[PDB]
Amino acid sequence: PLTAEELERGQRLGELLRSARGDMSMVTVAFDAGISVETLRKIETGRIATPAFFTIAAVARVLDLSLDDVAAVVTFGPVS
Amino acid sequence: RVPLTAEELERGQRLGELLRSARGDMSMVTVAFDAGISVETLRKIETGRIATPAFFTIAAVARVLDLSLDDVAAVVTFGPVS
Repeated sequence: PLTAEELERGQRLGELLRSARGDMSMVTVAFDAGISVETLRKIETGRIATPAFFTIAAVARVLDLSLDDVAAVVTFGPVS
Repeated sequence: RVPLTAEELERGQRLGELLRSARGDMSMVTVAFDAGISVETLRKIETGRIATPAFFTIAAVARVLDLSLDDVAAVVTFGPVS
């Protein structure tokens, strides 16, 4: 089973990505990243137990986010 | 079975090669221990034998290796090719 601290990070991750998407459409982000809307939806909502590195890397690219920044706040929470 | 695409396998292999080069002379056991994974997992990652490497695993290994994930992600393409 996934750990408590693992499902927390999932939620943190999804919230960060959703925020970065802002008003951009889910369809356009998914197309530019090469993933499904379903996957993107699941990630944004924290429903994926272990998201794939290349999935997060692709979304981050499209959304102009640093992966190092992403990693830091999944594992530690956002500020403040 | 869902097969990988040529592009997926190749990205996995590039990622593995980059992590292996970053490890350099450092011990696989030490890397695996500090990242919180098995040597078997690190071996498979380094040699491109994991079908879908997990974000949190790659992040942990990169941190141990003082390697920036942005620098690593830079070697690949995502999306329309064009």
